[PDB]
Amino acid sequence: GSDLGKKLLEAARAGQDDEVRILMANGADVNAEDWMGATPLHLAAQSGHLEIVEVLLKTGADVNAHDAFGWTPLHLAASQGHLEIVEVLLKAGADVNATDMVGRTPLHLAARRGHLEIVEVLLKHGADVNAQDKFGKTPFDLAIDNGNEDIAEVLQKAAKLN
Repeated sequence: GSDLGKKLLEAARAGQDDEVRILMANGADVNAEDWMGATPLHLAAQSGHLEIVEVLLKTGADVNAHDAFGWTPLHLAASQGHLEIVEVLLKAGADVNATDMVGRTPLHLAARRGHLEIVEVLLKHGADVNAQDKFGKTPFDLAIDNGNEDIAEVLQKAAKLN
């Protein structure tokens, strides 16, 4: 047939690591893209499938691929709260300050979604506390706007150390 990439995307999304292996062993492209521009690495990162993320990174997946929204796998993991995946992606060379279609970095998304440990990991890897999205908002602003007081404090303190 020829639905290899399509099936690999589905297997990565569903966390079916055995199917991921089978499809890759049969020639499926690890950098296949779905209708939204998401790759297997995007889909595994979104759904929290750590081990599939790790194996894709070992087998040629592009850590900095962006989808139609401008989201990278790191945006997705940071937004969804998958701390270990965030760490693995950063270790593999993910751009900590990549911006999506509205100018938001992974730190914006983690701050908005209230993921404190991810905020701290992103800061450790050089995330930009002063980054403004297309609406002029910093991650601190998005933390305030979403009632994430503890994250806002962490961000306000980090801005003093620049």
